[PDB]
Amino acid sequence: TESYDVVVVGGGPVGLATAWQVAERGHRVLVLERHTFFNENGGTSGAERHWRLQYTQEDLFRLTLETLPLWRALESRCERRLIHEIGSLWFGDTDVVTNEGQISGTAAMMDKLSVRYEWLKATDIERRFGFRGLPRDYEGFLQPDGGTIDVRGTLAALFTLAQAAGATLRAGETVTELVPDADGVSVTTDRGTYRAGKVVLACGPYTNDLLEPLGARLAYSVYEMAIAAYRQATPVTEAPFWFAFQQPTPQDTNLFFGFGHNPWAPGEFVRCGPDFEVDPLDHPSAATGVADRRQMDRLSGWLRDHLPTVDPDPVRTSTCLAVLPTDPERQFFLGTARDLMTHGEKLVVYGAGWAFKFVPLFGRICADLAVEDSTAYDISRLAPQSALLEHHHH
Ligand SMILES: *Cc1cc2c(cc1C)nc1c(=O)[nH]c(=O)nc-1n2C[C@H](O)[C@H](O)[C@H](O)COP(=O)(O)OP(=O)(O)OC[C@H]1O[C@@H](n2cnc3c(N)ncnc32)[C@H](O)[C@@H]1O
Ligand SMILES: O=C(O)c1ccccn1
Repeated sequence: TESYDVVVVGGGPVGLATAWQVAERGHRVLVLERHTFFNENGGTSGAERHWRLQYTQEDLFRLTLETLPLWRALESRCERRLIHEIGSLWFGDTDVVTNEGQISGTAAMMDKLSVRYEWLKATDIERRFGFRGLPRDYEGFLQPDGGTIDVRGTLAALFTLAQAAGATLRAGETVTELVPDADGVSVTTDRGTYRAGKVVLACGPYTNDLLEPLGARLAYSVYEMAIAAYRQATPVTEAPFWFAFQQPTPQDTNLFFGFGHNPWAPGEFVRCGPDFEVDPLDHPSAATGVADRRQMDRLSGWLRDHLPTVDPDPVRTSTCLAVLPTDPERQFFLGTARDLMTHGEKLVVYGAGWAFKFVPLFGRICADLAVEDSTAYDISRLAPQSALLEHHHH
């Protein structure tokens, strides 16, 4: 049984960022990853992730401002620009309400927070970005500060920095049991056992598998989402991230999005996807890894009709797992398990969120809680929510 100050369960971006921060602070940290580092079987896949500035949720705007300096520090340390301002384009029917929100409502929130944007008409959208055949009443905005994030560059940086700082990184090892006590946590994996001062759970959609035996269950839902990669057919002029807000059809939500071009890449491929209603998985093992045929056909057909800048026959289709609070009013689960079980403060939990954009911040917060039990950042609205009735003594 090896002993560490902190054991991180999960070697995705949040786990690696936490380990880098813990090790740089001079504590002994071990990261246990069930598959391989850089795997694309959890919530981290593809080459890119979006970082918009526009939100109707005040807390997301605040987190965005607090994370930016942390991205800059990371970029400096690894000698790589990781965030690229390519723009965030939201267009279509400006009043339809979707899981992404509503154009008009969001534009009012930008007006209020003093976030700049340009309002565009269908003809401007087709001219500037290459879309074709849009209904002439479609409108929307371009928030120029919207960015795209180099996912592979970020993972490489975090892995290398964590390793250089002394973190012990082990792959192909699955954590199967956690038992906190007053003096630390006992960790069992399919390869051995460990003793930790505290454990950070950054295991994507698997958090409940380790909390269940301890009498806790968090209120999050897991979704397998389809994504398709397409070859760029015509050279880009402006290729921002885009989301098409439309009225639903009787069979689907009729929503589609594209991540935009990847500046660090040769400009050969881009990725897009449908944003259709998807029922939650009962457990992550239910994921198949095969993108839903009908959704891929709908997306490819829409791109054939409306965005001829890309060859609409996908080069590759795949899936990614989203892990989100079941309550749409909540954005993230980041905190300890202090209110969920005895000695719960010894388990630091990153349990749900649409969060690649906050990876440097979340890693710092998890490191703070792992070695101090407190962070200077406000995480009051991110408290992990129990899926069970409260019957325990507090
Ligand atoms: C799927 C998805 C997510 C997404 C997105 C689009 C799609 C299709 N677009 C985003 C965007 O534009 N902007 C953004 O900020 N986020 C966006 N997301 C979400 C983002 O990708 C996720 O928030 C992020 O990937 C989460 O990272 P995290 O590090 O939390 O999790 P992970 O990569 O799933 O890694 C967890 C690791 O844990 C390992 N694991 C699991 N169980 C165990 C056990 N028992 N023992 C050891 N290791 C374990 C996994 O193997 C994994 O590597
Ligand atoms: O606004 C976002 O963050 C978003 C939406 C759909 C797909 C990817 N990113």
